[PDB]
Amino acid sequence: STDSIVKASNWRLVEVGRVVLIKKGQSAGKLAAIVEIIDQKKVLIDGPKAGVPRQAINLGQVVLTPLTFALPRGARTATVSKKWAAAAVCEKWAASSWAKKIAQRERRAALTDFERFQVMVLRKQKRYTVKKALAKA
Amino acid sequence: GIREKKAEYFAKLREYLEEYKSLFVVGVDNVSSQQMHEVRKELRGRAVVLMGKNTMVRRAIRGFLSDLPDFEKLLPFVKGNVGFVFTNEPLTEIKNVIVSNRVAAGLTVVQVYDNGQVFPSSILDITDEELVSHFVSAVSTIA
Amino acid sequence: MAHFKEYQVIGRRLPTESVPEPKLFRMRIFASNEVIAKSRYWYFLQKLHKVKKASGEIVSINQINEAHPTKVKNFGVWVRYDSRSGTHNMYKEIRDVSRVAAVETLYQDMAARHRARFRSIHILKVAEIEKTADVKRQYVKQFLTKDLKFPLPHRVQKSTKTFSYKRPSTFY
Amino acid sequence: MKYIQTEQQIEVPEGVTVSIKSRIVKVVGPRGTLTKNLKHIDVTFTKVNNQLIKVAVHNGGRKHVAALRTVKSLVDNMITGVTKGYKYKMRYVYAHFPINVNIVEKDGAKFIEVRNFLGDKKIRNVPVRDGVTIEFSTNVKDEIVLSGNSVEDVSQNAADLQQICRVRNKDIRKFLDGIYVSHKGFITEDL
Amino acid sequence: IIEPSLKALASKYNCDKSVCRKCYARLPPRATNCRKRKCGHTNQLRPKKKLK
RNA sequence: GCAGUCAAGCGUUCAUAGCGACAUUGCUUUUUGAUUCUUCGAUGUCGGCUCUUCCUAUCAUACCGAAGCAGAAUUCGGUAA
RNA sequence: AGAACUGGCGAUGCGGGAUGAACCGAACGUAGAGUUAAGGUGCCGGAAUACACGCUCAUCAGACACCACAAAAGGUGUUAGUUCAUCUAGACAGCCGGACGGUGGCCAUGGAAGUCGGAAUCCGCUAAGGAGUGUGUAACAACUCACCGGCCGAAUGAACUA
Ligand SMILES: [Mg+2]
Ligand SMILES: [Mg+2]
Ligand SMILES: [Mg+2]
Ligand SMILES: [Mg+2]
Ligand SMILES: [Mg+2]
Ligand SMILES: [Mg+2]
Ligand SMILES: [Mg+2]
Ligand SMILES: [Mg+2]
Ligand SMILES: [Mg+2]
Ligand SMILES: [Mg+2]
Ligand SMILES: [Mg+2]
Ligand SMILES: [Mg+2]
Ligand SMILES: [Mg+2]
Ligand SMILES: [Mg+2]
Ligand SMILES: [Mg+2]
Ligand SMILES: [Mg+2]
Ligand SMILES: [Mg+2]
Ligand SMILES: [Mg+2]
Ligand SMILES: [Mg+2]
Ligand SMILES: [Mg+2]
Ligand SMILES: [Mg+2]
Ligand SMILES: [Mg+2]
Ligand SMILES: [Mg+2]
Ligand SMILES: [Mg+2]
Ligand SMILES: [Mg+2]
Ligand SMILES: [Mg+2]
Ligand SMILES: [Mg+2]
Ligand SMILES: [Mg+2]
Ligand SMILES: [Mg+2]
Ligand SMILES: [Mg+2]
Ligand SMILES: [Mg+2]
Ligand SMILES: [Mg+2]
Ligand SMILES: [Mg+2]
Ligand SMILES: [Mg+2]
Ligand SMILES: [Mg+2]
Ligand SMILES: [Mg+2]
Ligand SMILES: [Mg+2]
Ligand SMILES: [Mg+2]
Ligand SMILES: [Mg+2]
Ligand SMILES: [Zn+2]
Repeated sequence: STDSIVKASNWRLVEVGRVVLIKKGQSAGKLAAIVEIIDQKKVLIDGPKAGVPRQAINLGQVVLTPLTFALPRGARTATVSKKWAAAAVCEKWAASSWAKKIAQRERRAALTDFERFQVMVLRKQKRYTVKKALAKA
Repeated sequence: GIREKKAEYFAKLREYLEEYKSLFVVGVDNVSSQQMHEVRKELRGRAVVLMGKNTMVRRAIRGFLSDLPDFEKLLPFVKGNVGFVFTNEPLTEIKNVIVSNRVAAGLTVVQVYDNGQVFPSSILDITDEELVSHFVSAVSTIA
Repeated sequence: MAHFKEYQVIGRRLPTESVPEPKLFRMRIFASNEVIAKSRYWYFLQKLHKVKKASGEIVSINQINEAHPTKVKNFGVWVRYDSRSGTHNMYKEIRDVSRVAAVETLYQDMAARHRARFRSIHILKVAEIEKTADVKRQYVKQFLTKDLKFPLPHRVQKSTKTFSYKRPSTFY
Repeated sequence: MKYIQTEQQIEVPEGVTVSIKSRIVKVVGPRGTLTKNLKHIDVTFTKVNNQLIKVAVHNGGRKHVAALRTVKSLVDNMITGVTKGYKYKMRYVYAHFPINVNIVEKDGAKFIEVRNFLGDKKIRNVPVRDGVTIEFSTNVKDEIVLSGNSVEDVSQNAADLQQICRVRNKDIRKFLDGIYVSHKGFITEDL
Repeated sequence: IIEPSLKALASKYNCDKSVCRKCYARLPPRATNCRKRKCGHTNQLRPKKKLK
């Protein structure tokens, strides 16, 4: 294999349309979209569908997701909304294991005591047939 | 002093668009100082050449788009090593002086100006191999 | 000095014998509350005209909110400031989404780079730069290119718990 | 002022391939193969195509950005050395005592040994680095010529031999003796 | 002895340099500043004195 | 007592190789003074002898850089107690 | 060493300044609950290895009033800034082309034509080309620069401020 092989490190980019998970604060847990770049540490984000108000944010308190969609620099909320919808962003998001893990996390946290109990009894039943399978091959 | 000099360059250029009524855009790629000096001697009568820097021409032309706006469509022919030959004589006696005289191992022509029209320097040297038949190769169509 | 606010401060000399109704003057002032705003009005008004507040009054205080607070813009900032050895004039650019933002980082910057505390700094003029590429300072100009995008290498996730059972990764 | 992105370019001539992983550059051309550990510098490599590789420094300042250009040059000399190769010539310079130079070896060593230096009874020895080869010119008086795939190991070996001849306790303006590098060039492509 | 071009060679190492007027450091002939941190990177250089 | 900044001069010529005036910034606490805080119901007051250890502003010895370093001799400087 | 007004110490503990008469905070019956001051919150040590924008790498870094020192003088470290100048009539840099005619200009001498060397430094033609930057020949050649241009596309030089 005589090619030049250069391990091309593949970063999430801060760019217009890069969608981001908001980490801290009033809009914690929600998805926004980068609209314009302010400086090396600040951006202007907007998350119309999610209910996060258009604002300047410190790139610190937001986490870049791999999701990025088509959006013209500096777009107003209204069209930010129009394009995100068009882009089926939310759909792609909820499809990621990142998204699902968040929700599983969310679900366990919700279990009542009794519920929690049942999970044990079922985990017990599934283990039986699993140890069984295991001990056969 | 460079404000002075440049200003005058437009002057001796603005004065060659009003004087002469036609213009050759030549492609003096290579073509030494000596060679270029001798084409001056071989055009001393009618013609005159004026070599210029491009970004001073493409701007001075646009800045002359008042009177003589026909010269506007020179610009897409002012790239590369170019020069200006102004004249009043016919085509194939000036261009025949230019393209021919002096060479080794000769400056070319890239386009021609006339009354707000352009000539590929090829359609200015017709060898009458269709100029005669223009009233002959269709004259038999009338009979 | 905290979260800054901009104030229209308007005042006039007190009325008199010869001048019933004297001339109103206005300043725009970046201060963090009204009490400072009005005090910084009288500071300058002592230095420009020769009013003392004892012989004047403050006709109005109004907060000047930012027009388009969610539109990123490039501000030009003119500053007079005092140093350990002299007093100087400056110009700098700050890219932000509001006037009040711009000033906060101006005041921080003057303090990091030149060790200038609030007191040693007059804000001369702060004005949006309408025509891009009137932008003079590079550290802003490099954000103005078409299709700008950059990565954010070496990401350090803050840990909650004190021990972790996996050797972390910095992989944004 | 912290530069948002700044990059450099490395032309990969025909014949040589270059593979890079965790910043350990491997370079194979006709002459053979050279590797370098550039891990000590945060530069990120990207291959545009087998002809051209780019080197970038993201969000870096003055000095960080300064490491970029030198990284390019390092990867370049890797390449040219693995194609044109390197060749330093030297010259014995002596006013009265002829400098006798030879290759000896102890335990398959190969040292450059140097004798009679300014009338010295001491026998100097410069080890010959691996990968660099020492020849003696045949039409140039007192020449000596080191050559090989890396400038680095060649240049050093040359400097190594020239250092060993420094002249102590004499006005070194008068006593010019030594072995000095007289030409730096390639193996292919003229001399 | 030693032909002019070899004298010229060995001068490129021994004679054609500059000196720091603070710490005597032997420096590149076109040098503007001294490399040594001890003399505070001074730019008070002189040329290495040429022989007879 | 020691060390700097300036560079008029010295140095055949050439400020600074080695020096450096008129001025000026310092450092030190083996000088001398100034003070009088401690001891006057008592800290034995010079020199030497003996012995240990410390400082470095290095006289020698190691390795260097510099010169008005040809060699020899020397001088200036660095790392060095 | 000696005066001035006030506040202290002395006569006074307490919290802070590790330490300490005199600083900061605050003055004191025996106690409970709360809140603070000055000062702190990596660990010693009660209290965010909090948040945010910068700056700094010291083979002698630095780290908080009183306070346990530093100066004239200097740095092509690095940051921000100032002024003059150049540049969209296209600079700077980088590559690439041309680098001409009177003319081997004049004296000089084995010879010396731009370049051992004396005296000037004129002109033409020019977009530009010195009676010549250097390499070079015995002397021409040959190469080369200053100068102009083809491309590139927005910055570049110099002096400074802290
Ligand atoms: Mg001041
Ligand atoms: Mg002030
Ligand atoms: Mg010596
Ligand atoms: Mg000697
Ligand atoms: Mg050298
Ligand atoms: Mg040192
Ligand atoms: Mg001298
Ligand atoms: Mg003298
Ligand atoms: Mg002397
Ligand atoms: Mg006493
Ligand atoms: Mg007693
Ligand atoms: Mg006793
Ligand atoms: Mg007794
Ligand atoms: Mg010492
Ligand atoms: Mg030394
Ligand atoms: Mg001398
Ligand atoms: Mg001698
Ligand atoms: Mg002797
Ligand atoms: Mg002697
Ligand atoms: Mg001395
Ligand atoms: Mg000892
Ligand atoms: Mg008091
Ligand atoms: Mg008493
Ligand atoms: Mg008290
Ligand atoms: Mg203390
Ligand atoms: Mg007080
Ligand atoms: Mg402890
Ligand atoms: Mg604690
Ligand atoms: Mg270092
Ligand atoms: Mg103070
Ligand atoms: Mg500085
Ligand atoms: Mg200006
Ligand atoms: Mg550049
Ligand atoms: Mg060339
Ligand atoms: Mg050229
Ligand atoms: Mg001559
Ligand atoms: Mg000659
Ligand atoms: Mg010639
Ligand atoms: Mg200033
Ligand atoms: Zn030095």
